[PDB]
Amino acid sequence: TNILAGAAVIKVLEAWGVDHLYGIPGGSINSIMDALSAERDRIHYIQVRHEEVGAMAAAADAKLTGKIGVCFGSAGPGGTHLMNGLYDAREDHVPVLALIGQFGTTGEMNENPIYADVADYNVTAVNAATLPHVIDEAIRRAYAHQGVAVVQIPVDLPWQQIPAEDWYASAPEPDVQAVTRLTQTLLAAERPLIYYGIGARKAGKELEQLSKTLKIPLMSTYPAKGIVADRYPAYLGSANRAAQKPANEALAQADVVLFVGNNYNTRYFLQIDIDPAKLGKRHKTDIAVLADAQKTLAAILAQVSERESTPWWQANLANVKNWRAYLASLEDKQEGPLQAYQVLRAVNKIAEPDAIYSIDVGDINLNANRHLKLTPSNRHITSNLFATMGVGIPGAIAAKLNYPERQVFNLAGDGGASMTMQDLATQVQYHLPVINVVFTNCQYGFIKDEQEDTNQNDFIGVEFNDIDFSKIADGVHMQAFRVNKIEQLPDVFEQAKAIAQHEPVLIDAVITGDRPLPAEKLRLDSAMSSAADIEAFKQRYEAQDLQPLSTYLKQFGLDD
Amino acid sequence: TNILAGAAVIKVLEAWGVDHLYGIPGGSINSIMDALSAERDRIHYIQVRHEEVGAMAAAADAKLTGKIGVCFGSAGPGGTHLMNGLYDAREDHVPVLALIGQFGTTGMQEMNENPIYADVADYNVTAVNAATLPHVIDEAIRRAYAHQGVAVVQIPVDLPWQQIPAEDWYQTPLLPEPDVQAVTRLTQTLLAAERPLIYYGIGARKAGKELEQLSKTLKIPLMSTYPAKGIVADRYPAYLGSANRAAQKPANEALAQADVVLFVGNNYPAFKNTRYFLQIDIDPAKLGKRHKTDIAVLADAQKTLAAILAQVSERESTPWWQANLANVKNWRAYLASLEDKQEGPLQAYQVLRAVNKIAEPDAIYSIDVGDINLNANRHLKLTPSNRHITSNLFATMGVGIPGAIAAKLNYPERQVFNLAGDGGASMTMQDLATQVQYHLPVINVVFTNCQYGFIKDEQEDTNQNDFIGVEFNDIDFSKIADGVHMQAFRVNKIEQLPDVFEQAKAIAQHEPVLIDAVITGDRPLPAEKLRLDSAMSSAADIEAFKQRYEAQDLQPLSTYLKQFGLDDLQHQ
Amino acid sequence: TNILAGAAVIKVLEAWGVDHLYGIPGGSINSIMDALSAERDRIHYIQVRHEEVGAMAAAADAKLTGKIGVCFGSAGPGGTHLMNGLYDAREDHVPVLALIGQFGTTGEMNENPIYADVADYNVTAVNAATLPHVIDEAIRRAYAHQGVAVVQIPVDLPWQQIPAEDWPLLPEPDVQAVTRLTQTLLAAERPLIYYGIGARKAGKELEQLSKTLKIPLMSTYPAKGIVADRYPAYLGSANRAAQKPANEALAQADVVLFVGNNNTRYFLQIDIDPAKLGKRHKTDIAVLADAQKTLAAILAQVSERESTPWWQANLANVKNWRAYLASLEDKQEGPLQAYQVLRAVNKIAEPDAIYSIDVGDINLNANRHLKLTPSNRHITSNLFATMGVGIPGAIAAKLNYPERQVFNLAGDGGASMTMQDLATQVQYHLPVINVVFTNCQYGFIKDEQEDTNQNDFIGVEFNDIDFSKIADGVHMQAFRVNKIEQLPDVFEQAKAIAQHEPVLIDAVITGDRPLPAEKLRLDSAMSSAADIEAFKQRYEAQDLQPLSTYLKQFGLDD
Ligand SMILES: Cc1ncc(C[n+]2csc(CCOP(=O)(O)OP(=O)(O)O)c2C)c(N)n1
Ligand SMILES: Cc1ncc(C[n+]2csc(CCOP(=O)(O)OP(=O)(O)O)c2C)c(N)n1
Ligand SMILES: Cc1ncc(C[n+]2csc(CCOP(=O)(O)OP(=O)(O)O)c2C)c(N)n1
Ligand SMILES: [Mg+2]
Ligand SMILES: [Mg+2]
Ligand SMILES: [Mg+2]
Ligand code: NA
Ligand code: NA
Repeated sequence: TNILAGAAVIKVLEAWGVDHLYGIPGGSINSIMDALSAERDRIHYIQVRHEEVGAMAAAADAKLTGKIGVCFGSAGPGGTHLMNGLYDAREDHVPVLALIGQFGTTGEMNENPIYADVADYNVTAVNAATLPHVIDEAIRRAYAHQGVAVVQIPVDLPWQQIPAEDWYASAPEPDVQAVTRLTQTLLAAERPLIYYGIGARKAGKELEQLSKTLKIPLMSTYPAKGIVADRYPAYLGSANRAAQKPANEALAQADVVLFVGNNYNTRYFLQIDIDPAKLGKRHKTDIAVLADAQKTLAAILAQVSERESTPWWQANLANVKNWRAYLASLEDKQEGPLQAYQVLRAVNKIAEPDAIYSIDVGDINLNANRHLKLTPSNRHITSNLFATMGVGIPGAIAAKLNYPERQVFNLAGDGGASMTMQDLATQVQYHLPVINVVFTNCQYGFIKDEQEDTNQNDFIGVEFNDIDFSKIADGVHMQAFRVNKIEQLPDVFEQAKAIAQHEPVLIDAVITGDRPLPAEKLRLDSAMSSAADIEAFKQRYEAQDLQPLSTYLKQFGLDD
Repeated sequence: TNILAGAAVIKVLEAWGVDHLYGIPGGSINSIMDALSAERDRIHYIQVRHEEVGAMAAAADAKLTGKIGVCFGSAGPGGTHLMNGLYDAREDHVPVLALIGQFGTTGMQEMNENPIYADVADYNVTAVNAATLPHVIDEAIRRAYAHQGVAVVQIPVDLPWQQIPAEDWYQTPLLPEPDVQAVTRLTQTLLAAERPLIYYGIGARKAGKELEQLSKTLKIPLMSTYPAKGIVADRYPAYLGSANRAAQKPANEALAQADVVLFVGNNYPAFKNTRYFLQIDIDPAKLGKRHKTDIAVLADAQKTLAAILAQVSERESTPWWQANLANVKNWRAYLASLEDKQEGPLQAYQVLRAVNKIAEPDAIYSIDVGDINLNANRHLKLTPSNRHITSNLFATMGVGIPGAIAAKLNYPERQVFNLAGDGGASMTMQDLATQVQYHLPVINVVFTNCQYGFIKDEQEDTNQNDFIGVEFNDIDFSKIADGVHMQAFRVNKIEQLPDVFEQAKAIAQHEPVLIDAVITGDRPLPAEKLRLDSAMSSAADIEAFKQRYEAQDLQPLSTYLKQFGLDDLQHQ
Repeated sequence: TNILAGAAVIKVLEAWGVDHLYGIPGGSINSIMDALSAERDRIHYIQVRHEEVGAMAAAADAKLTGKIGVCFGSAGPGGTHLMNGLYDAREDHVPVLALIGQFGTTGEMNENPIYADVADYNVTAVNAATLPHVIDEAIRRAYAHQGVAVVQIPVDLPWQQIPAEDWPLLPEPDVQAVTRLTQTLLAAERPLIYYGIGARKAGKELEQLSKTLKIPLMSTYPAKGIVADRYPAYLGSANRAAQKPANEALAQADVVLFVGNNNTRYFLQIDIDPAKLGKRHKTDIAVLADAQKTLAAILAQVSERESTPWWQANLANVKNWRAYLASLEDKQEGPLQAYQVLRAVNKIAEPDAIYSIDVGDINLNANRHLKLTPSNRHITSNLFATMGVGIPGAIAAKLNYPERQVFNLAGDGGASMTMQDLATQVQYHLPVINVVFTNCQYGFIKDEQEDTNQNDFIGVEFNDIDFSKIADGVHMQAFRVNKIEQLPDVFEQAKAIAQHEPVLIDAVITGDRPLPAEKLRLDSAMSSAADIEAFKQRYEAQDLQPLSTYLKQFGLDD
């Protein structure tokens, strides 16, 4: 028996469990549209307002669920609009299929070169009969390479009849010597760190147990926030840069670092990874164990005993408390000019235990990293390695489509919200009760801070005219609020919390131009800087009560 | 002696007369920003809210002035946001320079960026050395002009902050006359034709006078490509419009009837009854191109048309001439009947009449992509004093706003419109803020049908199942404008138009304004699928057609041919 | 009414005047082969032994005639073998069409990204009916961009019946600017005319203008022969096949006129392409017009000037240089060197001879020793500078000009790379005279390593390959000579074999370094006394004078 080549493509997608896909129709892709139309019962098509949002939401689908994301764009400008979302997925290593329209084989640009760089698989379908098989292979290449597969489909092909009976959709324990050699080196260290990334997703319980047992402080990569609960008193934050003070400071001091599902004064580097091509990378590393994170951590645990509090442990616990109190003093202001810190507190107050956070790119990464309180039941996404602005809105859309029953925030700077603002209309249209929080500083704040640090001449391109996002949201028929004072927060967030039981809501938070404390440029220690520099720093960042790790090392007898 | 490499880069730009440039800063491009900062008296940096608008605006600059446009974007996602503006430049064949940030040659997303631009660019290099950086920029610019396309330079951020010797760093063809025997052959074929057409594209942009003189002397009807609208004034009675699919009825119908077609600065973007193809073009690669071409002349359009003119004199009306004239009058009367409605549900047609009404004689129109191309092609009344831009060959939506920014920056003393559908306006809406920020008095008109109307009509013609992706929720663009602090109006009835457009006219003496026209889901008459030939299509289809398009009084070309004693393509 | 798509393709090629094309068949291109088979009397298919040679030969076709060269390769490995020839065509700016086989649309490497960088037009045909259109457009884009067009052809489409019946301006000179240019030129104290191949058609005028105004001539390497080499005021080329007199003169010049090209006060330039106007140094006067018309127009508004000291110093430098060159060429006995071999080539060369020249020391040596006139042609890989082009250049030369004498001058390194296609000259009866200069080195790279490297030589001295035995292998008459005295009889024999069949001479030469015109040790006011004498000894340069000697001798400073 026969079938339209288009209808078979859609069946290939359903066979792989694709629940929703994103795009904007064009004549060059209307035969795929026709097939999607017949299947609206079985697959959910989300019409976006800019195809980049579709490509970003697809990456975000795959970041959230591990399942391939699917987007499409019309020939020429529809497909090229996909680029920021497709690079995002290439660089964060998530599977995404993109379909691109193309004029019919009989019925004039060469599209294939356009996708050669971003895609791990990039083919133009030549024949209706193999069209479904090409889609099937694209999907398995995407999964195989954890990246982008691109298929360009000449528009006549999906309208051709083909046979149905012919197509298909084709849908270990660690080394016990090494584990001991690893444990021993870890045991002997004076300043041990356990430093994990998303490779340790399944291993949060073990990480926390090992940390408290052996009195060893924990730090994560930025995407690894929430794998171990933030409130855990020996969790230092992340290093590198949405960087938190305690992690940045301890790293300089450690003598042995255990890298768990990661790959970033240290004499020994210890490493656990599932992938051998990852065992060496940043500096000559001394013990590399090839194995699963959860198991190797359980194998360490099964052969160690509770040590008692060491100096290192106690200086770190003290630094963490001091940092946390600093953050709390920012959060706890009750009245006055609104700043990012209180908006994040108010977010914390309304957040449910399993909230999902879609985070844009800018000061929000730094601020969310420090103020959000996450646990293993939270999820948070962003564009990590490509770091494209604009992903807050699309990430929130995907989150809500995958998890209709969970609370979803979109946290975004105004520069980033502006880039994908139109797709606020997409939340209204598809009834996705996202809570959007726009941090309005009228600046590219992250880049102003960078220019402050490097440029000789005046600021340029980093301060701009205000956009009132509560009117933008009104424009797309979404309820919204604009606040500019701390004391407005409680009531506005309660309203948002309730509106989002049924419909999207936006809060436009007009915040000050205050720079968030920079963890790599501390001026806290009387040794390394002037008394006046320290006074200016403390004034600027309201950090009068913040102490350097210097202070706590000495309080416990350790050298700096 | 001694300058920073970044400062030398900006001096290159100034030397080539770059007045303004677009982009969004990032750490990977903060050293070029620093150098822009020092030169802010001599070059105007325009901060846009999405880098695609900067690249689209750059293409639009080059379209309007022939001067290279300049945009930039930070490493990674800033530069990739440029793609739609760059492909638009490439496909419309206008020079654009894009500068891409990259991390410094010291700490060097550690992406290889160079392969990203290999397909769009005619010149695509990573600067390796501070001292040759200015030469690289200068070569990039030369190559963009040479190829009339995109040049891309990736610039490691440490380089513009390096000192270099100031002591090291750093044209228009007048053409020969046409071959006279070849022009005579061409003139004789043209004169002998019973049904001749002159079909010109933007290659004929300097030849509007000759085109119109030749047309009236010899009683030969004119049609144009869509971009060539306005080279001859629309009001000229023998201008048939364009053929293709912003297509106008008279041009479309005449193509099928013609025995001889003269392509001038064109090369066809279908004829069947055409015995001879005549072509005048400046590029020998273009001579030929479709389905065998008969006489081909390598020369400038203006000189060649003046040569032809010099060797002919006035002919009397021909039946062909009077038939096309009558067909044009009938088409125009149909369009005016749509425009002249005074009350009722707003349609695009009355919106454009209201634009015509407030427009200055030298107004510039930035036009987006969708039903607006078809409608503005039919309703706008342009002359050689106007300019219009759109994305012609790449046909990317979103260019209305960026083009109007570029237009107002090049010509601050000229009235500038942005005509955009709601789908296209949505894609670059954030950059309404930029017209506000830079005080650019654009008149924005959004055509709100809550549809991808162009695509709906395509699904209507081809799809077996129900519409999908083509009807969507409203966005109120007057509130979007209020969001960015721009005065604005929403209108949904014909009778609201005069007063709203007059306030807009006046507001735009000082500041941007936006009008959000809520319009019906009516489908504009498809000039490519007429059902009027009381012979060629059932009596049922004809009645259905005339009713849907309010085309009760429209006659097919066949009627006017018959009136003047000429056969059709129904008689073979 | 109907035609096979493949036949239509071959008809497009014929319609465009394509006489011959090169390639190696495979199943992925067997339908185009089938169509070539049916047309053997209207288009000549040359089967090569390595596809790179077919691409390089295609490039040489276009350099010699200005008409598009055509090559093809089978899917995957046959097409990728083309690359050195496609890049040669891209960089030397000549139109070449390349057809690549591909698995059938219905019947799976993605081949299109392979050609993206080399090609100005790079398309997969998707449909039998438009195929002839695709080929025609490819040819037009190749000509338009003076570069490579690539078409991938699914092997099923050429076997499909399709309807048979559905298949530049030079600017002239702005006469104020020509007067302006003439003036700065005339005002000049140490003027030079520096031309490249853009002055192809203007050799007469360049020479008249030089004799009239007493201005010395310089060329780019590829412009050698545009003005007879005998002309006593031709200084040679500057850069790196460079000859001493041009090298020295340029450093002393105050005005330089650049004609069809791309201490100095003014840069004058004539060129046909606006993008070229100012491309090297900073220029005062730039003329956008045709090289020949412009030089004719300059000639009209000028009059016979008299001998000058700059004129006389250059003439005398040129005489000294040519006497040094002649002295190497005139050795009569002893260990053979390249100099005597080139002399021996000069002595049997006919006046309208074509030289295909490979890459290495040979470009330098032949630039100095060959005596060319406007009646000669010479081709090589100029900008890409790929080794191996000697053999395929000669094949293409003899195929375009069966009635003219054709030399292939190659080093051993470069001849090794395409040696297999000596079999192609035999097979197609193409009477090339091949001369292989055997130093058992990558001589040019050894010299560079001498200049730059701290450690010993590496990779630049290798074992001997006897090329007369190689030629004997593919059934071509050949000789090996290693002494100066052997040349006359061998070259006279070679000369006469080449009236009928290809022949090869394997000239075993010394490892002597040819004089480096950029590393001269001849100025006592500049180089050490032990240096200068060492230099002279090594290069047999005892009679050679720096230009400064001659500047002293006629009044001029530095
Ligand atoms: C598309 C894109 N352009 C530029 C950048 C470089 N960039 C990084 S952070 C940033 C500023 C973000 O500004 P905003 O969203 O307002 O956040 P803020 O720092 O002000 O909170 C920029 C422009 C990027 N990552 N993506
Ligand atoms: C970026 C992009 N995506 C898709 C297309 C295909 N396309 C052409 S017209 C059109 C619809 C335009 O709709 P709108 O702007 O609302 O104008 P309308 O036809 O409804 O007046 C689309 C989606 C395109 N050209 N560019
Ligand atoms: C395919 C290729 N590989 C390497 C080079 C670099 N190269 C330039 S000259 C040269 C030496 C050529 O040696 P040979 O043919 O023996 O000539 P010789 O200098 O010894 O006369 C080399 C290796 C090149 N141009 N092409
Ligand atoms: Mg901001
Ligand atoms: Mg619309
Ligand atoms: Mg050698
Ligand atoms: Na946008
Ligand atoms: Na070989």
